[PDB]
Amino acid sequence: CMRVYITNINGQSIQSTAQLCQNTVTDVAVSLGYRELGIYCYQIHTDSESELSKRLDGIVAGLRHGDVVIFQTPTWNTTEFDEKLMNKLKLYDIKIVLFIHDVVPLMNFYLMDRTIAYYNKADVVVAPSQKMIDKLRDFGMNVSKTVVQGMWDHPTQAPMFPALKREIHFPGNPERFSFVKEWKYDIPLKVYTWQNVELPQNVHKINYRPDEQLLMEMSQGGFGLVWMDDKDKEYQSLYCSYKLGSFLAAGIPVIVQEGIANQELIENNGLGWIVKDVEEAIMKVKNVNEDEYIELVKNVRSFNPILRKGFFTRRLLTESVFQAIC
Amino acid sequence: CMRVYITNINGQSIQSTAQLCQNTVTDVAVSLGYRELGIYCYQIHTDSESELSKRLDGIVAGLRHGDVVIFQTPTWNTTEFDEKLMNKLKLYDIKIVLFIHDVVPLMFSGNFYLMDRTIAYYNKADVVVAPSQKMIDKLRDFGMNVSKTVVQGMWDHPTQAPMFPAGLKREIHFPGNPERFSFVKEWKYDIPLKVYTWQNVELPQNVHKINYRPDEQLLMEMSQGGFGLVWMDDKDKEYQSLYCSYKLGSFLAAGIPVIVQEGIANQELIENNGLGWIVKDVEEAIMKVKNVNEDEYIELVKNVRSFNPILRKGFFTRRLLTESVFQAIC
Amino acid sequence: CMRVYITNINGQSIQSTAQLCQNTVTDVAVSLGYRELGIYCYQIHTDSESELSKRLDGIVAGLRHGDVVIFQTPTWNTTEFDEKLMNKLKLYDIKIVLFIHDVVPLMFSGNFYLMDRTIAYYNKADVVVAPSQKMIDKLRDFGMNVSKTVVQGMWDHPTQAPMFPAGLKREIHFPGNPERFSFVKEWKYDIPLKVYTWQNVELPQNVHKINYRPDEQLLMEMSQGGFGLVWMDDKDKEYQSLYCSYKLGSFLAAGIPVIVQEGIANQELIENNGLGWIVKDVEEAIMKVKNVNEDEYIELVKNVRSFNPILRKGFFTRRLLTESVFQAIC
Amino acid sequence: CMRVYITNINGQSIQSTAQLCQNTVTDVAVSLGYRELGIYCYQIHTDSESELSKRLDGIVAGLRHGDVVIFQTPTWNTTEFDEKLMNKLKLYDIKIVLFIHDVVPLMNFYLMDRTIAYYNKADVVVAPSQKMIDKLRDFGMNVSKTVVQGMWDHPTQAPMFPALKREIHFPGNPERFSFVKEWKYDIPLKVYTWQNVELPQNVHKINYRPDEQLLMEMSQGGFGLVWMDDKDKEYQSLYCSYKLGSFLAAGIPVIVQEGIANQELIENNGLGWIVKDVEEAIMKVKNVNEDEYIELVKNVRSFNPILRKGFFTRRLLTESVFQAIC
Ligand SMILES: O=c1ccn([C@@H]2O[C@H](COP(=O)(O)OP(=O)(O)O)[C@@H](O)[C@H]2O)c(=O)[nH]1
Ligand SMILES: O=c1ccn([C@@H]2O[C@H](COP(=O)(O)OP(=O)(O)O)[C@@H](O)[C@H]2O)c(=O)[nH]1
Ligand SMILES: O=c1ccn([C@@H]2O[C@H](COP(=O)(O)OP(=O)(O)O)[C@@H](O)[C@H]2O)c(=O)[nH]1
Ligand SMILES: O=c1ccn([C@@H]2O[C@H](COP(=O)(O)OP(=O)(O)O)[C@@H](O)[C@H]2O)c(=O)[nH]1
Ligand SMILES: [Cl-]
Ligand SMILES: [Cl-]
Repeated sequence: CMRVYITNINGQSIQSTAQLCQNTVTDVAVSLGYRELGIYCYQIHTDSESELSKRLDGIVAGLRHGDVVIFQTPTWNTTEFDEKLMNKLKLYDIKIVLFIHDVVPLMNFYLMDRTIAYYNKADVVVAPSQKMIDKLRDFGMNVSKTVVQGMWDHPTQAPMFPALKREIHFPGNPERFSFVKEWKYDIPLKVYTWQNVELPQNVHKINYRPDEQLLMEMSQGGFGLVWMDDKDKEYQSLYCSYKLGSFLAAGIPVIVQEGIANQELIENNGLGWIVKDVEEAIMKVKNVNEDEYIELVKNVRSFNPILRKGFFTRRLLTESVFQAIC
Repeated sequence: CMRVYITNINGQSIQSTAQLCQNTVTDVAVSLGYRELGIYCYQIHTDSESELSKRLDGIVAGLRHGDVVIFQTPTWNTTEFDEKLMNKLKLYDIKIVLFIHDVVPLMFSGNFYLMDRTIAYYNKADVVVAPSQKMIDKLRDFGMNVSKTVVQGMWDHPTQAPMFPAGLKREIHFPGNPERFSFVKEWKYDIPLKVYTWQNVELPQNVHKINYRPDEQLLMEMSQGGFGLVWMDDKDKEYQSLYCSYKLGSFLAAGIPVIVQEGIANQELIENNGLGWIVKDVEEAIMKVKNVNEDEYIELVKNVRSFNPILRKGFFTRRLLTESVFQAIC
Repeated sequence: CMRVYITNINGQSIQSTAQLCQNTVTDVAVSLGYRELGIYCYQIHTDSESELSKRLDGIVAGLRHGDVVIFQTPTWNTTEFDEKLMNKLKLYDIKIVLFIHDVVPLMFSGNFYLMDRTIAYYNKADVVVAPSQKMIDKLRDFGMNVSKTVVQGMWDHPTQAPMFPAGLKREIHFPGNPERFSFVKEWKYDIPLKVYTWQNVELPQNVHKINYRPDEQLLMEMSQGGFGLVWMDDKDKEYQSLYCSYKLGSFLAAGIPVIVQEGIANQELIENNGLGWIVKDVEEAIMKVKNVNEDEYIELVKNVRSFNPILRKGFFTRRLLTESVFQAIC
Repeated sequence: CMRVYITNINGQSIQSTAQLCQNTVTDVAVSLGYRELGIYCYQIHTDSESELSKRLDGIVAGLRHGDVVIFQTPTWNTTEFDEKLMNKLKLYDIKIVLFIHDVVPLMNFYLMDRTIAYYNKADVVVAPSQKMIDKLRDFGMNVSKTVVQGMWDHPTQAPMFPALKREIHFPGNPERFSFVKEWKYDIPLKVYTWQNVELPQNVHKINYRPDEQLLMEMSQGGFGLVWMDDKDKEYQSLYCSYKLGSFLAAGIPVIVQEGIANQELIENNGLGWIVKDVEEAIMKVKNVNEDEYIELVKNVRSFNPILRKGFFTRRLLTESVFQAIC
């Protein structure tokens, strides 16, 4: 009697997006009848080899031959923890779905070989984009069955207010996104962060809050910006942005940089604009009229029940398990 | 706040496979949080037009703009009912998934005149789930223009029925009705054919007529060994290359290998998963059953029971129910 | 193979609390694997008798002997509709749970003549879920003879709305309609009353009229502090000792303490869980709000937010939906 | 955001009824959206104190303050494991429901004090019967909120055949039930066991099989016997018999010894007979006519959807969590 299990981290800061994504996916999994394998984030060097082995035995205690396990990677307990977890799993007669949230060596490059080595033990890989799959294959990943995630969902019941404020929201940490501290354009940029830092003139810093609260606020109008530093441009063209799903779930259109992964989703669903640089974005906002905006808003709100009800996640969770067996 | 609803027939004989299929899908759908729109099977001519309209209003009472509806077709209340239900649904600001269980104009040649009306209501859907890519291509030839399609691939068979060890019994199981499958009435081979049917008729010498039994009992009995035969009459060969067989799923869920004819829709599922034999004709199937050895049979059985959790947990159905709704929203 | 179904109204104004309640229960029921029987709110006089009969046939199309049905009453299609629905259900070999949301003959004195007809259809159920033990005792006085009863106790309020820190604001929240709650139009106290209503009317000097907002927004706003008032007009004092207040659940789910009148049904829930104050009259409530200190308020808020996961996860409802079905089967 | 967790053992023999009951309860819990804390049955003496501590940390890794945990006891890892698990749980700001499957010291009496000590750390206790609650209170249990289980469910889709064979079924191990090896009555007793033992004349031993298979067989008619040895009579008047639920789920009436816990369920629902001794039972079967049997069968099949759909378990799982908070 096959039971599907999914790993899920615990113990990170409430402000950790990594943990938010894993927990949200697990909430959806549980609603599909899948079972959680909880993982606490701690300092692995404090375990002896036998203590770590038995801690892992505690985590996997409920597993049986014939099950399927979805490994949400990474655990953020370091590569050693991820390798040793995958080793335990491979002791069972089960199929393993590797669900990639991040590829840390592409964000520590030297750890790529060890990472690829444990990736290859999986039966199916779910990756953010076809470009990321292709990239991993160039580094030796040879898992034959793959599934593309496409987009993060954003389950929520936040009310959507009627939507054209010529301003831009950016719910991201300025320490990770340096372009923030360099903002110089006259259109307002609202930075939602827990960071105790002062920023440029037209940047209006706002304190970190509940997601639900953010979404109501944003649904009133304007534009959502998805953007990365020059340092991270290579990774941005591979990953799925969590803030993208958040803008769309709020019910407003987005502005994303050309090259961002899965851009055809934005294009084919008319969810906003794909632009070359911030200058072109600032232009689009200053220049867009009301009827154009109304059109974009309608597209976004026609599309976003997928995000708000968790369907990107339901489909990858179902298709990956299916592929693992068939 | 989107809800997903799915239509589901009721009121047919217990032995009706059409209803078994819809009900099984609906049970899976409900486990996914989808809601049932129950439809009773009755004689539509007994309603005045306003009575039919208000009966349908009763069926769709819980629907709201912004929902998604999965219409399992046909309802078996006749094409007229199917058309009128789709009309009622299209009055709502919803997306519609058309889940094809059968296509009436293709099942029988004399009913081909219904094709235009069928295509016309089909074309009102946003997504079409069809048994096979070939069925999709054939429907497009007759004018279906729905841009989003999903291939079902195989019927599931959700169950927890125990599987007994499968012995190599040189016998063939066929839980189908002899009135629909004329080849059973002509069986002339020296391999026993076990026919499970409610039909009160005597059958050829080498056919063992077994009385209709509940699906769970059938599964348990079949799991004990032998082979499952999926086969159609000469009149039905075209549909065979198009449809998904329900008994195919049943054999596999029971844990025994199957025998099917070359050209059957979705045959690569059988090949790629090592689930049985694809044969040219009945004569070839008889030769394989007579000539298979114990090791080869153990292997087939291993492949089937390695594969069948997908069926017993309803994953062909979970994946189509999830993907079609996704595609419907875009 | 038993399925459990539950009726659920549709078609009322978004601001209709009756529909909010039924829908909220149904969402919980669906999470438990129960199936919806949708009912649309309409003008019953527009159906001929055969049309109404067949509309109902549409609503119950999916039902089978051996199911259990939970009838949330009233449908608000009038007593006549409620009686006819119960008649249709009693044609099936099923068990029926009657889930009382309101009792029309008790809400208004002039409608007391409806009591006999109401009791007569109530008596067709196998189990009755009622807001309070007092309501059960009162109904038995008017002839209800159903042997199995379940006490609801409190409305849940399933939600994930964020709770802001609750500041001690010396202000009282009342998300109710001034047309139904005349006391709001007479407010003369120096503590501000925040009234959330779609009603286009000006209100007394110390009443802050706030426009109707979606429940999630209301919850978030109320969580910021103050007190929630549950109160009825003099004409409604008898019903108060009988019913469950929906806004009571809303205040608690928002994470603020409440103020209620002595004698309100199920008042021990408030007392035993330290959720607010039970007062003699409005004057006493004003005195408490003026005189409460920060520490005492922090304590109340701690008690409320310790208790409210039961509400936000819908456990009063899960327990009545589970226990009533159990009792129905015996 | 409160999440309900439930413990569940793994690693016992497929023939272990203890594990069957825990797994069945957990399957129902999962359908209610509760989450499993898997526990593997192993030899505790092989762990050092720190290894056991971290194994337990692995088991409870997903827990958070504000959750509710249902502890199905015992784990069968020995009392030390149960005590130390309860200790871990008490480090969290959670409510604990203790769901008693067995009380091992009443089945090792000397371990009662330690057992009662860890029981008392729970917020709510679910016990098989009010008599068991009263008994535990006489040994010092002072948990204020209690819930009575009443009966084991028996979720199943086994077909029920039409039901009057004057024979008696007993799906129980003769090593535990010695009265089996002493059977001497002329009415057939069918013993379903994996035990490789030969038995008296009118005892027809049958090999252990899938439950689903057993139930179809039994639904054809006759009577189900629930009975205990003289050694176990005191415990029988406290516990919930699993085989009782099995007979009823099959769709035939039962014969139980006077004094068995929760006997009013049998009486009030007309599910069979409560008798003084085997002699009276043998009499009832020999003497019952068809119309009486038809009546009993109808009662049983009117009642058994509760068992077959898991409602005794759904109600205790829901009511205990409710009581834990209110
Ligand atoms: O005040 C805030 C600001 C941020 N966020 C959440 O944090 C996310 C952004 O985190 P991150 O930058 O790490 O996501 P990324 O787009 O890089 O994947 C947003 O989508 C929000 O959902 C929030 O809940 N409250
Ligand atoms: O004794 C029986 C015989 C048949 N069936 C059911 O009927 C199905 C076959 O029906 P049908 O021939 O109409 O299906 P098809 O394979 O043609 O799609 C089997 O798989 C069983 O599920 C059954 O339950 N009991
Ligand atoms: O702006 C508003 C005002 C009211 N309500 C809802 O209406 C309920 C109160 O309705 P009613 O007075 O009819 O309920 P009662 O307490 O009398 O049962 C509140 O709890 C809210 O759920 C709302 O959603 N938004
Ligand atoms: O061949 C068999 C015999 C036993 N059982 C199961 O084992 C249970 C009896 O186990 P046990 O005696 O330990 O239960 P108890 O009544 O003592 O609680 C029965 O109810 C059956 O469900 C089974 O599945 N197959
Ligand atoms: Cl992190
Ligand atoms: Cl044991």
